[PDB]
Amino acid sequence: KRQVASGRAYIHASYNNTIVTITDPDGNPITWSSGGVIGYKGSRKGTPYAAQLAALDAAKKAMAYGMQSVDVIVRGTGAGREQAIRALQASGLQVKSIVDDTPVPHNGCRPKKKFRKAS
Amino acid sequence: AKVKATLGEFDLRDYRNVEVLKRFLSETGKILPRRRTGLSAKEQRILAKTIKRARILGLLPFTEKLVRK
Amino acid sequence: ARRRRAEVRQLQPDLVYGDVLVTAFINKIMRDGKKNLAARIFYDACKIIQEKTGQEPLKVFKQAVENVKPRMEVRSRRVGGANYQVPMEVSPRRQQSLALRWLVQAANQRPERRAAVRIAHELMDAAEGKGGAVKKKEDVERMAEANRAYAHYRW
Amino acid sequence: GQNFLIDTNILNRIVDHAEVTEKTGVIEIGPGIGALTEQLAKRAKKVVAFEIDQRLLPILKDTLSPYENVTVIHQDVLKADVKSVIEEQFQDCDEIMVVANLPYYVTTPIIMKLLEEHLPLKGIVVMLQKEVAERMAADPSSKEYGSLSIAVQFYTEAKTVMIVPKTVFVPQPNVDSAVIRLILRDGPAVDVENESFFFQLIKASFAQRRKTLLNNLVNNLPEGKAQKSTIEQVLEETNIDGKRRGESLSIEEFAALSNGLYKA
RNA sequence: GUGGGAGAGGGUGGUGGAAUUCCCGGAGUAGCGGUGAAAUGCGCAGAUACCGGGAGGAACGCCGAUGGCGAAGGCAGCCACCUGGUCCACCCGUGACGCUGAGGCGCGAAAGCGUGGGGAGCAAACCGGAUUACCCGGGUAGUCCACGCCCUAAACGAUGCGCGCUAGGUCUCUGGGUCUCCUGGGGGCCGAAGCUAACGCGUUAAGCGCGCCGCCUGGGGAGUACGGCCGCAAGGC
Repeated sequence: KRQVASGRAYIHASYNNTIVTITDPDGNPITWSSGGVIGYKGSRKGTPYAAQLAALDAAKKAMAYGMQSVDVIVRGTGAGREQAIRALQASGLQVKSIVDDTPVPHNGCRPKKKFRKAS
Repeated sequence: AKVKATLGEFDLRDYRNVEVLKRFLSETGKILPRRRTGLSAKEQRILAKTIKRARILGLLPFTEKLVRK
Repeated sequence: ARRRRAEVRQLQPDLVYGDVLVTAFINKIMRDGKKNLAARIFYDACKIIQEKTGQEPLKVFKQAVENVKPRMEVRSRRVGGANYQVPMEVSPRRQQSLALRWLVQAANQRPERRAAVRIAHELMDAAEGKGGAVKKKEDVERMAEANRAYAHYRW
Repeated sequence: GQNFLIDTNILNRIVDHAEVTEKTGVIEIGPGIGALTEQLAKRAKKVVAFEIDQRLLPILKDTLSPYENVTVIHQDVLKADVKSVIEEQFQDCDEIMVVANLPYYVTTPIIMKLLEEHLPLKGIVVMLQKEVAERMAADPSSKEYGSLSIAVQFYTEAKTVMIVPKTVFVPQPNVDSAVIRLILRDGPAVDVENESFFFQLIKASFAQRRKTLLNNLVNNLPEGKAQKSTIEQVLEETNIDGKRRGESLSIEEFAALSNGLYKA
């Protein structure tokens, strides 16, 4: 549809779920994939295998738009970051760089009950 | 190898000596601890003050992104 | 066992063919310590194999055995009070054990009246690539990596 | 299974407190194991048991051979109407009692809703915690006072019949159990314009207890949210109520306040 | 007094970025979120991922320390102003001007409260869901500011203050000198003599002495009753 020929793949690796979004350099999201769209529900949504499947699915459905090379930045500290990145790079798109951009507060808002008691 | 080792002669209160200041920041725009810098606390404290001041001036990054998986 | 690693018994190879796997199959057929009956029934089945199928029955046996040798199995796991059929690799020893057991179990299920007929038919069918033993192997294999999500539990 | 009382002594004493006689009738809520039911049925003209537990009912049902007054009705007391029960099962004995030794997280809403159900019965005796027992049977200007005391003031005058040790209960609760009595009044304790409006008022007053009556009524009341600008006349309508709280005031004070509220 | 030093000590203005939540757009397809597993819940009025612009409140990531400051309670972005305490050096001035302290006066975490503001996030009470027959989804006061109350704690080093004497070893913070080292002050860990019922303390004494103050006289009843004083109240002595 667009055929930018060079975009970027965002990997939102939360604890409960992993989300993969591929987009142009302009930030316009062409498409996305998740553990949920594969069909996995509940606990197994954030499993490394689900991350692998989500990465492959996103890559496959992105190949239709003619994407060949991406520059990935990973977000979140979920269990399946490494699995997702390896699957994505071993899907058929030549990744230039692999980067993390996990958002960390500068001691801002007061977190949830469970996430408190910071050292 | 401590960051101090791979350096010569400089001033710490000089909040404009930007080129040496990039040295004391990590792969991410974080101030390296005393284990990495290789300074005494007084030096570490004054350097941290200077680093924050330069950050306010916009000469230095508050944070960056790291090229790794 | 807690202490040792329970060294494997080295079966004496059969005298007819000089093969240990033949001895394993003989022992697997055996019940109530009737060695002679198991040997005779196996040799009968070999006669059927020879009569109906050209090549030596040992080749058919080996072909079927390597046809049934699985590669993936599930082991019930206890994590957070839930049962997980965690896929795991099977060792060659366990491979052959399961293959022999499955072949013998499947051979008995056949409606044919005589034992030798059942053994020969099941074994030759497994050599072909189908039957009961092959079906069970495929079922086991597909049951594994159907939930390869849980495979992160290395055991 | 919750903490179950095992003492025949205190059970006898409590069933005495229930005044279960020939004339007296019994409603059983959550028959459970069937010790209370044992001590009640033998002296009751007709026992109607309500429970929704799957298997806690039919097992007990086996033991109910010697008893002829055990009309066990398998349903939830909250969900199911009880009005019909008065006509159908109290033909033997018009007198009504409700006795319970259940866990309190189920017991207290059951009692509240039963009183809301508007069924005219003589009284109720239930088993509850010490703190909640103090909360119900409370006097003005108390820490144990609140809206619950006000609610129960319309229906009954209460007093803990017999304080219960923790030992008698199998697992031991940390806090002492105290059985209270609730014997329904002839009618409403003090008259009011609207019952629902009264309840809204009492909720508003005791929402943020520590604050002044004025600060409570300014922010708590929904119609107060409407007439925030108008609260001036609300202050005007107050009679002999100065800088005050909720706990300070009594049943008649709140009743007069509600009657004044309708006139605003 | 003079010449220097370190420091989240306090008060007043100013403003730096990263989050979080909303608003305004562009693209985006079926889920998002949540758990031990789930449900409630949000999403076809196009959610969640993601790009840009804007608003608002709160708190300061690495440095960071087993660190520092203060009489305690406490004090972390940065800049500037007004101030409190303290250490070393020169031995320069005074001549005992000192110690403690019943009442008094003042300060006093957090939670409450009155009168006005503010409200991003979290969250008493509360509305929901569910299972192990606590936990997740929402949400009020409150947490934020100005003025005025409240005066309570495991307010702890469970150790009142000041001064003098009694082996050392080791790690730190901060000064001075003639700089492998000497000499001060602060914070930890072992341990002489000694002390203690014991645990343990030990030049930062719980050692050896002196001065002053505050408390104790078996456990409950009971920090209760009465009386008094202080508060709007809860409550405090």
